[PDB]
Parts: sequence; C-alpha cells; structure tokens
Amino acid sequence: MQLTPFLILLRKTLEQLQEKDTGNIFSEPVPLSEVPDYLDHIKKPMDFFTMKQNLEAYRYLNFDDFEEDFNLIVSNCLKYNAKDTIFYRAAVRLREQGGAVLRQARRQAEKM
Ligand SMILES: CC(=O)c1c(C)[nH]c(-c2csc(N3CCNCC3)n2)c1CCC(C)C
Repeated sequence: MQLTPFLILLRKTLEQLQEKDTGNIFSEPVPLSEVPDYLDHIKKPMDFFTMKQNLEAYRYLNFDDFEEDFNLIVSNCLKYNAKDTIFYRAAVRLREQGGAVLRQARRQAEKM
C-alpha cells in the first residue's frame, strides 16, 4: 500500500489510544529520576510521546510494529506495578479499550 495514508491512519490511531489514557500516565516516559528501580526489570520503556517520535521518524511501516510498542506500554505497567494499584488497573483498562481501537484500525489498514 501507499505510505502517506498509512501514516495518517497511524496518527489517528495513536491519538485515539492517547485519548483512552485519561490520566495521561502513559503520555511521556516514566520519570526514571523518580523511579530508580524502574529499569531493574523493565527492558524497554515505552510511552505515547516516544511512539509519536517513532511514527514521525518512519519507524512504523506496518501495523504490528506500532502495536508492539503499544503493547509495551501496557505490559511494562502491569509488570512494574502491584495488582492492587491504580496504575495496574489503568493498564488493564488501556489494554481493553486500546485493543478495540487497534482492531478497528487494522480493519481500516486491511482495506487499503
Ligand atoms: C511506574 C509506572 O508505571 C508509571 C507510569 C505508567 N507513569 C508514571 C508517572 C508519570 S509522572 C510520575 N511522577 C511525577 C510526580 N511524582 C511521582 C512520579 N510518574 C509512573 C511512575 C509512578 C511511580 C512514581 C509510583
């Protein structure tokens, strides 16, 4: 397919995913200065600002590479935070609500 419509769709999809993060807790990198142990078990931090940078740097050329980074946002938060926290439940909610956004976008991408 053609590059420009695909990037437009990824931009729209990323905005829809960010809208599901109502607390904006995934909008910028986890502040490593305030979480010194974050990287002890988190191999690759991810957040929506970094995703936007990657999108605009042409790093996402298929849907699965975009979805992989979204899945890291979720999985990193589930891994670091205890189950009884707001952050763990926020990642569950984002997995569910964002999963629906992504399925719809992939169906748009497949019609291109
Ligand atoms: C660990 C985690 O999954 C996180 C996610 C998804 N977002 C953020 C976040 C955004 S801003 C911020 N601040 C600024 C105010 N002081 C506290 C740290 N933390 C975290 C770290 C939370 C930890 C400190 C309990």
